Amino acid sequence: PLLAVQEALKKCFPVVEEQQGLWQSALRDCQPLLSSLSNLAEQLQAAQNLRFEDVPALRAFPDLKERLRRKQLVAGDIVLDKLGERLAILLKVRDMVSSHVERVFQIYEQHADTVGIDAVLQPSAVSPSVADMLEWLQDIERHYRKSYLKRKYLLSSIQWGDLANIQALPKAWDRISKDEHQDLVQDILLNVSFFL
Amino acid sequence: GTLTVTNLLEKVDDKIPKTFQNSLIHLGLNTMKSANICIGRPVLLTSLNGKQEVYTAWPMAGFPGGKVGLSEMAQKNVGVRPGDAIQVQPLVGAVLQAEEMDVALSDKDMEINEEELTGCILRKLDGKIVLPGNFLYCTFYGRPYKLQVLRVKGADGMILAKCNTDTFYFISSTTRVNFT
Amino acid sequence: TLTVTNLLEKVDDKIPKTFQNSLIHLGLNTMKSANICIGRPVLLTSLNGKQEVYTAWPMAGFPGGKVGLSEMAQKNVGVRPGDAIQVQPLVGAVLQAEEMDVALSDKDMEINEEELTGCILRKLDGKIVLPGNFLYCTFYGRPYKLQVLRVKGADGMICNTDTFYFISSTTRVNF
Amino acid sequence: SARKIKDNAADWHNLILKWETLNDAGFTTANNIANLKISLNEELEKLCEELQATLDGLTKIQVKMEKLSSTTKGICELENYPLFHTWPTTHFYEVSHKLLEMYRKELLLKRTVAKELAHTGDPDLTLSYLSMWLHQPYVESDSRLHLESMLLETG
Repeated sequence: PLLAVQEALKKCFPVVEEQQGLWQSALRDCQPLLSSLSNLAEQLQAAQNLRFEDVPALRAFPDLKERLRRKQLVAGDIVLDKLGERLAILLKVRDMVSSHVERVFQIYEQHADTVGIDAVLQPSAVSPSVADMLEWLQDIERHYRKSYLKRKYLLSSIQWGDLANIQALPKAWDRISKDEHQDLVQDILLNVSFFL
Repeated sequence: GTLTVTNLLEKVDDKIPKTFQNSLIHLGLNTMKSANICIGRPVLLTSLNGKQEVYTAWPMAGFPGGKVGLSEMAQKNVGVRPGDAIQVQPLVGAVLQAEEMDVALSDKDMEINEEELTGCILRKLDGKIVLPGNFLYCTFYGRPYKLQVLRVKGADGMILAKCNTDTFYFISSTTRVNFT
Repeated sequence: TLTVTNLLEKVDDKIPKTFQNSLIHLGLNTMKSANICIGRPVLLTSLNGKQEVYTAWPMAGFPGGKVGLSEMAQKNVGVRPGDAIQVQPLVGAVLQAEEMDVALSDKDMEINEEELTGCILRKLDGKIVLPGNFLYCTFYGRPYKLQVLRVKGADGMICNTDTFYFISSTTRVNF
Repeated sequence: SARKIKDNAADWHNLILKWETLNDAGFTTANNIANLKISLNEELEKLCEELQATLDGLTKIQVKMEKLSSTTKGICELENYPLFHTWPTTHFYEVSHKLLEMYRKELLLKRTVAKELAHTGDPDLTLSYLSMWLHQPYVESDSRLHLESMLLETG
């Protein structure tokens, strides 16, 4: 009966908690790498505003521009592959939580013929509602998916050859996070704590 | 249906909703069960002087029965003291969004940048259901304020609320405020 | 002439990723049997007739008398775990390939030849290659496989005792 | 004989390590100089002096590894009239010679960036110079690999 849906929710939530923690640590690692990458791109942007044959000392040298550029790009490539790894971990958490939420909804739609909608709307003393809990699960899956898919189409528009965009990256990245409801995961967790 | 007002025993590091942070009438679990309370739902407060104000109940553990520890500012705006009696009711009526709310300043007349204070009040007081003639508190950069609301108008159509089963209103990010 | 397993999982933090890719793994006796020499390019051949070069390396705790190979190795040669191979310590003269023909993956969704050749040249510093073989690059994660058509040696010079050629910043790329 | 070669290997390792460490310290110094310059005397002077001292430590390292190279070449020649794991032992000299050439040209570039860092104009030169100091743009990465490989054949 309805106890099945209740058990489903009690099962689904702690997963959401731990996954949120993982997401958080991932993005936390992600930040300073991207800072360093901005710095690298700037330093490179500088080193093509010269002629490297119209400065006296450097002149007594066969070729610097080429070798230095090659080294700079190797460093950049390494740091960007680190970012790629982080993005992979993000993808993992998205897919996992989406599968779980879908399982919950499917259980409900399986049973929602003997549990009158009215019984879905009994806010007890220590439990908001099965209704609002399903709603919040739905909203949390949407939040995760949109955040992930908006972070990718930012991180994969990096091309050595647009050295303004890279140098601007960190601000755009940080901004991608200051437009959701951080309270989403935080308050959902709190708000449903007493349910356990 | 009747409880003993105390002062909030505040130590809430992880005090949950980084929102309810303003309404916050704490309670006790069994007290919730007695008065049909339920988390996150509003609740009506009636004083022995005929003043009223509502608040989002919250069952923070670590409290004894009958001690519905309010906040100091509620204790002022409704005029109670730590030990009196008060009437608690579980709100049942409608709850809509409120478009027009007009309100005048206290004697701190410095003519602050109008829309700026609007921005602060909104970004600080989501969900605080209001009534005619109450007081709000939005510490806009340390500098406190104290506002007296006169009339409010909600999208449904009426314009201002003494009993429980009837209209109310609250402030959302699409509310208009007048300063007169 | 030795049997082929799959490459192990005991990768070293040293020898940065780039070279970590191009490698084959061996054991001590495997080194001291065909008398090959560490860090020196080595030739592999299948019975089908696929010859491919790599950089040999003996890894600690390798199962004696075997040779591990990369997944991309097994692909580019066409051998499965348990199969045999023909290993040869390269003793010819290795030189610097001047210019090299390339065949794309032909799914060219607006490929920037300058950028492509830059990335290729970069991620393939020490790499000898014979025609008809293939290359694997990671143009920002999105992988690419390239096919080699012809090779022009330094001295116009287009068997484990012949000459072979690697890549360098000066080598030109043609399509 | 081969014992000396193994010693040469371990010395290569520790020498390059000390190199990197001193380069780190010098990079900090050069940052200080660039900032102090951009902000607008004798303070700057003491700075340049201790930077030159860093360069001299570098030079000491260079001469030690050059001696390493020479002894290796000597043993190479003396083996005229084969090892742990069957290397040509000429290969050894080839390795050490590539290493030496790399690091020596590197030292020259460091010397020029010191020689110029004090009085520079437009800041973009300054960034490019700090770069030249840090990224060591004359040390092809495989070097470490090379060393490792050689280092591998003698524990």
